[PDB]
Amino acid sequence: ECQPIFLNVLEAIEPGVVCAGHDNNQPDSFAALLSSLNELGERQLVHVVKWAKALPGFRNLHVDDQMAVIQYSWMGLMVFAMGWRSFTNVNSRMLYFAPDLVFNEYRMHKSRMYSQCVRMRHLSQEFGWLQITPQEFLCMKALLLFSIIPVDGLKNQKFFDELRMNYIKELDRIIACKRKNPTSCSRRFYQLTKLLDSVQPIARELHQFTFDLLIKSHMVSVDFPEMMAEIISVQVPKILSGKVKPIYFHTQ
Amino acid sequence: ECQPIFLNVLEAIEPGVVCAGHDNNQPDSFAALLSSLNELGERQLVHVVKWAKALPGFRNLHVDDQMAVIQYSWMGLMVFAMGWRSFTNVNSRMLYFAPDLVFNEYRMHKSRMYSQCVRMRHLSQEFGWLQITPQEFLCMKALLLFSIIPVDGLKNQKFFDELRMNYIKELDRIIACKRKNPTSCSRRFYQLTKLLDSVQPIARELHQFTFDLLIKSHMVSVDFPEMMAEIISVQVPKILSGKVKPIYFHTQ
Amino acid sequence: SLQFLLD
Amino acid sequence: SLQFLLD
Ligand SMILES: C[C@]12CCC(=O)C[C@@H]1CC[C@@H]1[C@@H]2CC[C@]2(C)[C@@H](O)CC[C@@H]12
Ligand SMILES: C[C@]12CCC(=O)C[C@@H]1CC[C@@H]1[C@@H]2CC[C@]2(C)[C@@H](O)CC[C@@H]12
Ligand SMILES: [Cl-]
Ligand SMILES: [Cl-]
Ligand SMILES: [Zn+2]
Ligand SMILES: [Zn+2]
Repeated sequence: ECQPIFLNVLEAIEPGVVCAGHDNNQPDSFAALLSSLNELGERQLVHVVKWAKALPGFRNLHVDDQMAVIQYSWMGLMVFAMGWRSFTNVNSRMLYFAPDLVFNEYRMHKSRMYSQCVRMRHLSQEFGWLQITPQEFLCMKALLLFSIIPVDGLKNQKFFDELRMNYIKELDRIIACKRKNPTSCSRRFYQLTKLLDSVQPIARELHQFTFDLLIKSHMVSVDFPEMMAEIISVQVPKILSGKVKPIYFHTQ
Repeated sequence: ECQPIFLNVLEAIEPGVVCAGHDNNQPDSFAALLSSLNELGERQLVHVVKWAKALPGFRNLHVDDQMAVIQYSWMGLMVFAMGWRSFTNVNSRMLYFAPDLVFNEYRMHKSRMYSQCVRMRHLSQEFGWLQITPQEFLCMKALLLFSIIPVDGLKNQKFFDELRMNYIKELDRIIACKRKNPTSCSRRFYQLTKLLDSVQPIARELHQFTFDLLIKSHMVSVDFPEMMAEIISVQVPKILSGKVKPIYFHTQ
Repeated sequence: SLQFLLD
Repeated sequence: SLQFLLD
């Protein structure tokens, strides 16, 4: 009864590896590194939509809420995923955005988002420090889909609530599996959700940053693909004004 | 006292990601897929030498034994590593040799080593089935360095024996950590070493195959880089004649 | 378009 | 050469 019920689906629908298409022969300029990150984002977003569609229960939400939750959570989802890829592939020494777009310190400085990169590297190192297992990683990630909503609620709020709880309960089955002592599960859950909450202020600093960059992007030779431009121009101001907020597991 | 003693070093010296340099615009021919795998091998071998040098205790072996153990174990080491990369990056759906050289079923058929690929895919799926943690993976891998030697022994046999045991004992600290029940450690160790032993017959089928291919490689347009050619022409016949054999954890 | 992909 | 890399 703490054998997982969505875990096999989570493994079968995990997206594969997406390349940025970055030409590594080129200078580490701000224009070149950001153009590739935005391109990598647009490509990842196609994967996130197809994954979210296949996620158990997601297609029960109102079609509009499907759209709102993908639009508000994509940043945290892709940040958390990259952290994990950074940890598995290079042991957190660098931000492994894609195999053809790996950020060392020099790229972190040239991207003009050095302190945000440092924060991502730290999140990446937690996977090592907390010994996050690959099963815990896939259930934690699905939780991040359900972790940011309008202050006023969605069309079918009570349904979103119910799905969120089912993902909290699945992460709990994955915890309780290889643990025998009654109290140990809630202690592991607490360390895991502290980790999920520290994704939220990173995703907020990256929202501010990409919004600020999109409205000046012509001035600095940074290319935003159309889907990304659209979601950021309309949706991100809602997150910046506090119309849309994260659901924290703990007071902050 | 079951806090790991080489684990932090194992994390710090883990090699990063190595590309094959395969031109994916080209046909899945036997000549093109094998030329890239041999190229990927030569590149990986530079990483394996630098890793093995940095591994605690390895540089205490006679310099000649250093050479013999790298020369006999490289196949199992790179097979096991790929399995893990296949599991973390694509969930075992494909053999993730390098980011620019990923084998789907069609490449497995065109490489003329379809049954050996199936066996690697299976080993990859065990990382999922046995829920191998990333810490267990790095200590299991170091064990594979110490798992094939001449029947007659090496120059400093008793020293190799002592280092092997220290790596068995480190994998045991990583097991015993998050386990409270006395009997559970040896049961996990047993499942882990069964897994390490199933690397040995795969590495032997790939030794036969690459030896058979190297001596006809001019006939079939397959390029072997010089270091690889050298190790395979001289060393692999010693493994095929039974002068050099695996150390099995269990009777076979 | 997001909306076309969701479809 | 293996040997040169080991050195
Ligand atoms: C989500 C992405 C792209 C995918 C990824 O691995 C994480 C990464 C985190 C920073 C994002 C980037 C997409 C493009 C953004 C939003 C840039 O405009 C600024 C910061 C970037
Ligand atoms: C070790 C390599 C190359 C590195 C790797 O990820 C595993 C893989 C397993 C099969 C090997 C290949 C190197 C070249 C070989 C030896 C070919 O000649 C035939 C099978 C290949
Ligand atoms: Cl416990
Ligand atoms: Cl236990
Ligand atoms: Zn419990
Ligand atoms: Zn024990």
